[PDB]
Amino acid sequence: SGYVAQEKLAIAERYLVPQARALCGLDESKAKLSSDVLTLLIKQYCRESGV
Amino acid sequence: QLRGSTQGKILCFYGPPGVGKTSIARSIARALNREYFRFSVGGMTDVAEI
Ligand SMILES: Nc1ncnc2c1ncn2[C@@H]1O[C@H](COP(=O)(O)OP(=O)(O)O)[C@@H](O)[C@H]1O
Repeated sequence: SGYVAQEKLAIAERYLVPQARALCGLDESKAKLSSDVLTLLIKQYCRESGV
Repeated sequence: QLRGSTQGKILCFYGPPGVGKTSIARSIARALNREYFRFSVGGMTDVAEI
């Protein structure tokens, strides 16, 4: 299937943010990203079944 | 420069033809020190070329 809007939050908090964080090599110590900022993102800038 | 080793990446540019698009590529090449090269793909249909 595609992916639910809320479901994407649980995605990005685990399987997506850390990955890009490992691509740029950062840690939250220098690069924190809360869940609320992520829900705001998907709420505004990206409503697409793909991630 | 921060995360150690070099990585590749893709990009795109767009706008009117003859705007200076191609020129910035070689300018990049002068910036990054890597070899330059270009080639057309317009209108190509057969895949053997790629
Ligand atoms: N910002 C710029 N700096 C230098 N040259 C420019 C710039 N913008 C346009 N040009 C000029 O535009 C012309 C076409 O540039 P180029 O990018 O090589 O061709 P195309 O637009 O087909 O890619 C060149 O003669 C180039 O000098």
